[PDB]
Amino acid sequence: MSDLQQHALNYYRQQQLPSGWADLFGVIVNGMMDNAGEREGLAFLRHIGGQLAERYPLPAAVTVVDLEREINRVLSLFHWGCVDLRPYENRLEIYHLALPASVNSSGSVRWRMAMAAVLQGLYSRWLREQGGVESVPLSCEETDSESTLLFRYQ
Amino acid sequence: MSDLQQHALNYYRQQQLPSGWADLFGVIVNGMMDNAGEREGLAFLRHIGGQLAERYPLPAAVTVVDLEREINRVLSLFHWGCVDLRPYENRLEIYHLALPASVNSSGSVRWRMAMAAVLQGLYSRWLREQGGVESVPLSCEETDSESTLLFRYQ
Amino acid sequence: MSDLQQHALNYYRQQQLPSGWADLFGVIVNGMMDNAGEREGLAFLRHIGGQLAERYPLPAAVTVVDLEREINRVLSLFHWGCVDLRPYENRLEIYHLALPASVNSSGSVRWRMAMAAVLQGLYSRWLREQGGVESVPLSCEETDSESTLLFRYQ
Amino acid sequence: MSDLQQHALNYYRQQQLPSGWADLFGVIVNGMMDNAGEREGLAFLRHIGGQLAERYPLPAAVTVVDLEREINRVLSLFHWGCVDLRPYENRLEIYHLALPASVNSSGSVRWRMAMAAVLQGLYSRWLREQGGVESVPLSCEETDSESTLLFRYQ
Repeated sequence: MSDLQQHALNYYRQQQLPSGWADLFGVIVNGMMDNAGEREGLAFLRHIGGQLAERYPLPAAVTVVDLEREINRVLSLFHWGCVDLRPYENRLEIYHLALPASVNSSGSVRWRMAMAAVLQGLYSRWLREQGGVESVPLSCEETDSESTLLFRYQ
Repeated sequence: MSDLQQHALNYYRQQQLPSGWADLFGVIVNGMMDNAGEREGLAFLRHIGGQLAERYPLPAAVTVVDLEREINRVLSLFHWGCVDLRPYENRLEIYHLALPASVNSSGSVRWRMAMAAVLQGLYSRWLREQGGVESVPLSCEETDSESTLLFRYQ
Repeated sequence: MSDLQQHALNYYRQQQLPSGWADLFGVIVNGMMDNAGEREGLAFLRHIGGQLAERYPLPAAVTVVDLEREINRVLSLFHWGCVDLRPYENRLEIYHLALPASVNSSGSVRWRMAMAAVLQGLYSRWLREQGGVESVPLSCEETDSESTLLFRYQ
Repeated sequence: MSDLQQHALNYYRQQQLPSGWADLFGVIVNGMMDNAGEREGLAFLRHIGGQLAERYPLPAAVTVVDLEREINRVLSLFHWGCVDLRPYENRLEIYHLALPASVNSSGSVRWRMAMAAVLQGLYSRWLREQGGVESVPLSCEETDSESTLLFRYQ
């Protein structure tokens, strides 16, 4: 690590979100969470994520590396970071890297929670349709770095 | 007119909205309008527009054309069309041109209404702060063309 | 027509070219045309267009509508306007619409000539590779509108 | 460091250059360097860099931090990395970070040399106009990291 690495990464993260639409989403989620509460907001955002997932159909793949390549292909259009797949004996581990940065210094955690909920719904629908098990959800998890999220599929 | 003009304008309007964020806003507004109703949805969207307007402060202008230039300067960053000012003896007409096109063939009117509400709130707050009258709202009006809106300030 | 149509089209054309790279290309072409002359500049730009065309391989199509769809798919990424195919008994007409606008008021014709040359080379290579005749070039032609070009394949 | 850092940085650098214009510049510089030689190509690239610098006038600053802020403001529009100023007793060091990545695996060094020349001309003109000394050029230097450059002003 060094100062130059910090400057480069900070500049890259700053150039990640486009003005106008992202701020509108931030205000919408802030207002809705202020109005209706936390649990209801999370459930609603998960439902919205599922509905958004329904619009984009992934082609039927056969191997996991096909899944990572296709998910990266779809996510590169939205500028929504990168994804890594790690298989295990009975688990699937989802690493999400380079999350869109927060837009307000006083509402970073709210934004992160909202984005995590939307992505959780998206991944849940995508994995359910491709041939997974419909009785198991995706568990969310924090990691030390701010710009990364962990997901577990059991 | 001609077919070439139609092709050019259609291609330009197609290249107007960025993928990902705009579709997310569309799903959010569709779900909220389906859930809470119409009047409450419009009121909430107007409030969101006001809050979004509060974030971007326009510099203090002195003439109407300066306001026109500043509003276009702010709107060119969002790709939210163009604006024209027409003053009168006691009225002010706001022409909004090249609105972001609809994303779904079955929800064009819903999208138009939502975008009109958000823009109405935005213009209301912007005009109120700069030195207008706080007891008069902005009246909305449709025009023959689908991509244009008329606003009246009395 | 109307004033509103002019405002909308002008704003759309203004939002067509990204800053930095396009201005760099403009300075490149102005300097090279000033240095080496006209005929050599056109020949060099045609060669560059062919070389650029070699990098992007269009999939093997079978009908003309497939060709226009593929060309539109490729050009939508560069923001290089739109293309229309018109077949005849022994001719093929290429209509190019919504050309990237000029960047300097004093060098509009130079920019248009350069862009026409590079597009002529690009289309020449694509049409030659897909199964056309290698002994016939693409003839350029000006049309009344400044933002449109005609190409003839005999 | 870790694998995740490499994935994030690689994805960010991949999303740095827009298609079409950048490839056109790459082909132009490759052809010109193949045709006219090395020294002449570098001289012409420096000249066009100065010409491009002439188009964008920096406001008259009074301190070095104003200069870094203004140069970053200008460069953020082109997506041309970031700049750091380090003053010394009689020297000035220009750190350029997050350079636009190479587009071809077989021409990375050619692209680096061309981009370095263009940036050298740009910085030379910019520093000359603002009140520097006209008899001293900017010396270029490479650093261990591929995506960073050092410039010396004596």
